[PDB]
Amino acid sequence: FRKMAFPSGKVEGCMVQVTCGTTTLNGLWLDDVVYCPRHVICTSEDMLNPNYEDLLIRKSNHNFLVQAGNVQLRVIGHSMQNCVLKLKVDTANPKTPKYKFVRIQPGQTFSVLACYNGSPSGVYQCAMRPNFTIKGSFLNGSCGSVGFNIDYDCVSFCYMHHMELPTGVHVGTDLEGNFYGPFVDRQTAQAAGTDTTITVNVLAWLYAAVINGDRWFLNRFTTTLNDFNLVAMKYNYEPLTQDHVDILGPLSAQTGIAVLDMCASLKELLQNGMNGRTILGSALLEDEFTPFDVVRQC
Amino acid sequence: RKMAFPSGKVEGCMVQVTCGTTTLNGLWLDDVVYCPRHVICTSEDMLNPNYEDLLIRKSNHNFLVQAGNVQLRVIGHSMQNCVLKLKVDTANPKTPKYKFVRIQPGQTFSVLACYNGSPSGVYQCAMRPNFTIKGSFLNGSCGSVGFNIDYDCVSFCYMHHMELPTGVHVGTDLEGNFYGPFVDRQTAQAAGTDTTITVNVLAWLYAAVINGDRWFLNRFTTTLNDFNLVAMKYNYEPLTQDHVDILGPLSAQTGIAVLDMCASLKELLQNGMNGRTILGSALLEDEFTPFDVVRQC
Ligand SMILES: CNC(=O)[C@H]1C[C@H](n2c(-c3cncc4ccccc34)nc3cccc(C(=O)N[C@@H](C)c4ccc5ccccc5c4)c32)C1
Ligand SMILES: CNC(=O)[C@H]1C[C@H](n2c(-c3cncc4ccccc34)nc3cccc(C(=O)N[C@@H](C)c4ccc5ccccc5c4)c32)C1
Repeated sequence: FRKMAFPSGKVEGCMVQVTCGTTTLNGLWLDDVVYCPRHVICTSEDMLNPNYEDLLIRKSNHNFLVQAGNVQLRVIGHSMQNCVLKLKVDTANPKTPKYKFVRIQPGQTFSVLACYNGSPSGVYQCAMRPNFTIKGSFLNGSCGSVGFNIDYDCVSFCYMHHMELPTGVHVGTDLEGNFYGPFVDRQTAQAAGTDTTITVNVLAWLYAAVINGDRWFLNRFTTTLNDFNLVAMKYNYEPLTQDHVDILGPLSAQTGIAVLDMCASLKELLQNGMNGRTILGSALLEDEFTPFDVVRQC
Repeated sequence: RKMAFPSGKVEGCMVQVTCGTTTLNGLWLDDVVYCPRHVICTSEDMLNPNYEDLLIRKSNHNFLVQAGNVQLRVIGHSMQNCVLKLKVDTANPKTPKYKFVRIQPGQTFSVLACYNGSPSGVYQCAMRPNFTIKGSFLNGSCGSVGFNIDYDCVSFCYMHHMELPTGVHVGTDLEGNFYGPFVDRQTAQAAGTDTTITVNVLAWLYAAVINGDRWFLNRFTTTLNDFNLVAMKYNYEPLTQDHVDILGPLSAQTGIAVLDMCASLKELLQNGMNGRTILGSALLEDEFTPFDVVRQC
């Protein structure tokens, strides 16, 4: 068991560099459109109360320098969609994969291709936190890097990176430019809400531990769904819904362990800790593997 | 984060190789496909295989190689060590700049896990001091490769051959030399006792201070010999002078001397973490090299 990302090649051939004035960041080149954060047009002095419509009307196509590897792309038009800028270019990307845009829910996971100056540096896995932030690894220059899944040769783009908050977590938009969570591309006092643990993912990971041969944390108890939730919330765990229970069904069938019986085991693990032991290499309960991820990998 | 190299340059080299009823993955570079030589073996062959004799009984047509939906005609075969080299009639147009390198225990690399010639996922792994890797691999993953990248050049370092009883994984370099005292034969084999990669734990503590985790720093310093005494005691690898120099940059970037950090690790080893965490971990992480920290940070 490992945090497995998707193979990044299909996304690597879409990464470009976008420069506007003194600002350079990453863009996503699909067909004849380059997508990037609309704050590329801002000078940081603009960031307290930016009027993006007023800022954008003053720009010409040639104010945007887009470079794909060694070749310059010619911008022939531009438009704003929510908080994403769409730069129409003269050339369509011949490496455009089969793709779609998907807005994900808190708890969903995806791979991130971290990029600087249009060139990929690394790939890793992470999750939409319940507070709509992601715990990424991003440095100055990484704005415009994207997150994606690739189930069955279709790239589903779900995240574009915009900002790092004071607590060091990361926020961005879907590829239609709508922010995840209550955040805005503006220098305001916005702070992440208190984060909670993604309960349905912890349960999926415990099922993965059972598949790989550990049973030490099981017990003879069960629980009602409401009693579990009353307990779980006292540990800042997210409520478990009947939807989550249904989604865990396949893992329950494979292991012979009823979902509410695994909930009874999680209750005891939160009460007892791990007693010097580890589960799948970890001394903490892991919440960034979804039920789908466990089935994919195991 | 545990960060892998972008895998695009390698994805274009993965193919499917079938021999008899056995299917696994191959690496297609120019006009040669590389794969584990045990592809030629049946279950009964593995009890005592004579690979030279088993290979002389195969012909080119016994090897079915498929690059996606396109069949590649094998025109020759040979063994190097434990790697089979299938010469094919078409050079891979997607061959990257590459080298075959052999890595040392403690070094890390990315694994592109592959089934039926099709890349499934990518993750970061380290070569343990006992020469195993703690990967995740299912039936069909043999022939998946490990690699590093430096400025356009892919350094291939690992090809997957086997899984041991404890669930860890063993393989060869791309010249077919096994990592560790392992053989591609059906016989009793087991992972040896493993140790913690000290220089990597120190690199990860430096990454922690770069990210604002400082609670484990203290006023104390130590010497190489004092520290290696406690390292021995806790099943850590000895720290050498080369390790201290390899941590040189991080020591300046952070302005914290290596022997100053060692005094922190000493205290973490002796008294534990006291309910606290470092970079989101309740354990001391040893699968990040000093280079890995520099590259990511
Ligand atoms: C408070 N900023 C933010 O967290 C945003 C802006 C930061 N950044 C990053 C970046 C992306 N990941 C993590 C980072 C960590 C440290 C420093 C920078 C980053 N890579 C960048 C590449 C180009 C430009 C910027 C940048 O700095 N742009 C300027 C005009 C700016 C200033 C204030 C902003 C406030 C709110 C929203 C957008 C704002 C934008 C970039 C991210
Ligand atoms: C002692 N096996 C091993 O650790 C590996 C060899 C196995 N495997 C894998 C594979 C690779 N990762 C993890 C696995 C976990 C469970 C099952 C299979 C795997 N994917 C395979 C794809 C094709 C063939 C085999 C296979 O099984 N081949 C047969 C001829 C075989 C039999 C005995 C062997 C003994 C020693 C070495 C190689 C041996 C090889 C494959 C198991």
